[PDB]
Amino acid sequence: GETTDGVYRVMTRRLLGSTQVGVGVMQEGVFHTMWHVTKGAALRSGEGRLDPYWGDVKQDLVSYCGPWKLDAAWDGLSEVQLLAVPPGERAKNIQTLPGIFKTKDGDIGAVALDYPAGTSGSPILDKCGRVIGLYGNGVVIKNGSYVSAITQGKRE
Amino acid sequence: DMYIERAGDITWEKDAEVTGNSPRLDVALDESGDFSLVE
Ligand SMILES: C[n+]1cccc(Br)c1
Repeated sequence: GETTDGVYRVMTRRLLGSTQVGVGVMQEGVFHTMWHVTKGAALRSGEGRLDPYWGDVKQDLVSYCGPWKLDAAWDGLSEVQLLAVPPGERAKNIQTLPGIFKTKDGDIGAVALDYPAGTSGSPILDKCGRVIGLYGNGVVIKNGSYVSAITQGKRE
Repeated sequence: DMYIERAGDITWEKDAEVTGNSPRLDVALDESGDFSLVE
């Protein structure tokens, strides 16, 4: 199937019509998405198959065809861009200054942007175009608004 | 059965729409990968 680097929609035909369940990143021959999008299932790319290679429910991440390749990190100061890929709509860049999730194990960047559930796995980028994490695992705050962690994996 | 379809290149867009606030939140992460607010 298609191995070209870039952002991809993750679709299923199990439900009514063709439904977008999430999004992912192809980089260095590896497909990267959030665990809750695929539940670790195999994926099809044209006539080819992509098998899971690494995954972790707690990190909510999964890689296909090889180990996790994305290692850029938010610098903690600069605006970033969400490359949102919503269901049935064109890819669009949204610039924002991340907030912070403070946890008992350290702080993580967070983006306060609200998109349909099927946008999970969309990449968040720095000014060099590097993927610093994936959008789609977060929380609902007091005023009912959605804030996503900037979720990044480890490159072994 | 799940399948992927290319949606675009990964690049920074000069003069993209700028929005969203930057909240600082105390959160907890459980073993199932769910984030929750700590109050
Ligand atoms: C689970 N969830 C809810 C709202 C937006 C996104 Br992206 C993911």
